Amino acid sequence: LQDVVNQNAQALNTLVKQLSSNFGAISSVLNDILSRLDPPEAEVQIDRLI
Amino acid sequence: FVIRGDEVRQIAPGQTGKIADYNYKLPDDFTGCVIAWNSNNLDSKVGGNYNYLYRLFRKNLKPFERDISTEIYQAGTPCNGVEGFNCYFPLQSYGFQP
Amino acid sequence: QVQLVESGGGLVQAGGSLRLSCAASGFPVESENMHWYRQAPGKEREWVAAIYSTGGWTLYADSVKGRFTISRDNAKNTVYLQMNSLKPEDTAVYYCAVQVGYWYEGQGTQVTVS
Repeated sequence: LQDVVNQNAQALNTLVKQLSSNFGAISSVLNDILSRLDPPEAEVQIDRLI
Repeated sequence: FVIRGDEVRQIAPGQTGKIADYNYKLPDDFTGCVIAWNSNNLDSKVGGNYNYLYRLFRKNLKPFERDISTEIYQAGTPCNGVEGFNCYFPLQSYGFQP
Repeated sequence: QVQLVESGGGLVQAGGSLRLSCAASGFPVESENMHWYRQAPGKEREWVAAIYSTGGWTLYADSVKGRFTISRDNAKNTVYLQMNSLKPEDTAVYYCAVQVGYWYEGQGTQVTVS
């Protein structure tokens, strides 16, 4: 039971950590990307993050 | 329409610029194209050709709009529709010369 | 026959006040956007002003801030140009150019500063 709980917790934590990865983009937060870049390039970055 | 040399790059979808934001807007999903040809023998005259005008001051345009109104632009004491401080003319001419 | 006649030019002292006039007949003036044409000895011909359709919308060059005043006779399609606070280097010859198709410009008029 402890192993199952730990696996679920680490899977959720891994998902949350992966949520904050650049994936080859300028930044890991889309607000900063929108504030910095232009419509087309920011759209490309958002598509890669997506 | 008629534009200048460096204005060609601004006539394109997704390209930023003063003219590309206040005069003519191309949609992000634009389908079509642009044919530009030099008219130095027709639109240019000795002494300066000033028939062609472009908006200079504006608060943004969505794709494919026409803004024929050129009401005076307020930059922030308001001048109340009179040329003076904190407000300048919204249109500017090109002044093409040979 | 579409023609231009010039009026108002002549010798003047700095600081005067007069009417300058280009009278043309045979076509409407609100049809398009005319401009004005100045000649002085130098590099090339030098622009002054032009007004546009749908309102006066008078535009002046950077060296002519707030001096020329224009009163405008819409009933009988006539120009009136009105000069203020004259200083010397603008000794020139004046034309008024309009568009109805072919390129058109008249004979002009002489203006001097003493």
